[PDB]
Amino acid sequence: PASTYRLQISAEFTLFDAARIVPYLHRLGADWLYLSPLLESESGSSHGYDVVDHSRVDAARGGPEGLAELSRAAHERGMGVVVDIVPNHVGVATPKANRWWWDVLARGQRSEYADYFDIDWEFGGGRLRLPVLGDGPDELDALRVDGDELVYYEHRFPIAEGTGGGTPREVHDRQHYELMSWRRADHDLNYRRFFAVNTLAAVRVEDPRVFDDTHREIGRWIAEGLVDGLRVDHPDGLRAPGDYLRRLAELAQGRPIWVEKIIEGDERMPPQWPIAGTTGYDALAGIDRVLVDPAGEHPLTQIVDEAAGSPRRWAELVPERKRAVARGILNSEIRRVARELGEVAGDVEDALVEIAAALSVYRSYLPFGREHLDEAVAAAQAAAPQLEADLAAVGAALADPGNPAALRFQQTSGMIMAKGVEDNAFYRYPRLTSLTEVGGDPSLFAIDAAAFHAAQRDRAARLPESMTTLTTHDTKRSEDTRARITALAEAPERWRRFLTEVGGLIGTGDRVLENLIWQAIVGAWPASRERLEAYALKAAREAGESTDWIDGDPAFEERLTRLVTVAVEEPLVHELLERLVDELTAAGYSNGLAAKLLQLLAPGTPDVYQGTERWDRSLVDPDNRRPVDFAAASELLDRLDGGWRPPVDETGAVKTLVVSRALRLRRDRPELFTAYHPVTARGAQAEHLIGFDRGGAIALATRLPLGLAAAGGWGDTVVDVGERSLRDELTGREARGAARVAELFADYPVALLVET
Repeated sequence: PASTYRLQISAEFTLFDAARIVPYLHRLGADWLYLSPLLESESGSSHGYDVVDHSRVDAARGGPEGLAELSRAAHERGMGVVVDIVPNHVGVATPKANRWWWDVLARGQRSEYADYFDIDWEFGGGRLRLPVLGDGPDELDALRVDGDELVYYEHRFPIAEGTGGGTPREVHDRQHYELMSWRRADHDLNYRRFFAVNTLAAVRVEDPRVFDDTHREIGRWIAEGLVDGLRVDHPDGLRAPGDYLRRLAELAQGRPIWVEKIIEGDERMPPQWPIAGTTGYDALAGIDRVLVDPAGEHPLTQIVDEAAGSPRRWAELVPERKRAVARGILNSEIRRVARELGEVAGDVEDALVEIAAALSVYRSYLPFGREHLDEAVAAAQAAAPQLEADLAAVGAALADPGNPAALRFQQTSGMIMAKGVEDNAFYRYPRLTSLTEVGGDPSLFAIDAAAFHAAQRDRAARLPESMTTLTTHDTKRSEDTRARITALAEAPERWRRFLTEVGGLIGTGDRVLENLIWQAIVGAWPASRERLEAYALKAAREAGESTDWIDGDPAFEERLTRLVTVAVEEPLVHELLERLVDELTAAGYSNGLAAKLLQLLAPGTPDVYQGTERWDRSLVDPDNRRPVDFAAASELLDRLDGGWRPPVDETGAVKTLVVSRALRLRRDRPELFTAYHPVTARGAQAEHLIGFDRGGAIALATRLPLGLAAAGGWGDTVVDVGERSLRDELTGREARGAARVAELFADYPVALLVET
């Protein structure tokens, strides 16, 4: 595909609703639709990752008739369809809705589905532990019997055959499941789950029986020509992702497969994987970092370190926070690997925690990635010399793929990375929160144009079909929120002054968190009090420093809610905020356009999240899944195609112009995309030009717009565009040879030159 356009399908936006906006998406220039998970999922699921019935398309989403209509609308226009599929786990929030899980609760190990799940029956004393009770004492007094079902408030469970008797507690003691406090999931869970979400139970898709049953309807989509590609959710939780992908590629009949897989730095995936590439976070990281002014690193870091009283060091934060999740909410997983190892040493658990903390990647794929494991063991031995011998012993066992503990550990270290780093350490390291993003290393503050270009060349050389992305349903902050936040690296003294002035009026007791919160408010502005308050509570709990998800601090949380209320409604704070936003608005627009144009023309397959053809100033899930006004966007595009040339403003029309012209170009004139050459400027402001030539199309953008403005604009600066005449797709303006950047960017901070 020339591009993909991601749609959140749900009961609020069904496959039939999607089919009705297919014409608009074709008009916009989208090539393939990228659909969220479609198999039958938990009633009311807005996301579809909690599958309950693999046999059919989810009825709330339109069912098989909806998929047939959507696929027909797209294919009759020459468009394609790639579907998000979820192989690792199923939804068990409502046990009755999941007939496989219900059967295991009713029959235990005699169930035909018992080995569809990953259950440590022996650790459970022969019972499957369900962490659904409240933490209060005497909680099973609420347990009642109703027919052949045990009931705990709204939860219902099967009473095994012939186990009915007298007293709910008595009946409960003979079941193949054991209801227990939700708190016991940290250490006593005996089934594999997705991260620490107890209502998502893993399925052993490495078993061909289970692959067949969970993929039969997906396979019908391929076989009957309804879908043209697949996106694999969370392959790093699978026991054998290489074998999984090999089986899927045959099921997909050689159609493209992308994997949601987080890359650390210059890590490479196993080359044998029959995939088109990733969903694009590795691309996101390079695009954001070429727009960060590297001179901001030290000042923005000092703002955090002074607020915190001791330096926030990413080299300390990552191992510490990974250690903490491995000893806390993910300890059940750690203990299970240690049971599988046996007493290969004392302190097996402690060795595992140290090795996971030191691991530099999400996971190995042994024998691939063995070097990452060896480095982690050596690093752990340096960090915990008292454990040197145990780390040696445990590391040697973890290095053998014929060792089941080694494979379970590969299924665990990525959970520890995601929950320790992305969902915790990120929120403790806010010197520039646009860099704390899925797939990013926030200690890598900026990259220069040369490094940016090398990143693009690498993708062109090894992953030419891989996705690039700037916003997804899982990003911490959407692309235009980050675009404005990134402008803070050009004005660190102005940011320090803002925090000082606004901090003279309101505060929470956590000045480090307030820096993170104010960046989000400034980047999302304007945003409702309700959205900002919801964001602030979530970010504070992710950080876990002044409140958390388990035992929060309500007094602190109300200081946080009040800070948000004051930002929106108190005259002086509100004015200080609006003034700063005004100062940063042009720069944020410039950065947003630069990121969007560079991403859409870069090597790979650009993905476009729903609605991001206009400004998207969303925050974290669920704020980045608000409903999209396709009608408004269609009208904007209609005016652009009517010849209207917009100013750069809050309507986002200039962004719809950039997105539509770039998508259409990639889709309808693919002969213009044959190579990748950096385009560098000459003159006083040359460093502010970032651009490249794909063959017959040149992407040109601005970086560091506040510095450019302060310097007086472009001045004498020129780009040599070639001995060829080219025309700007966004303005009609022509350029040949040495073109003044002040003319190329006379209307927009961005230009799309097409050879003539």
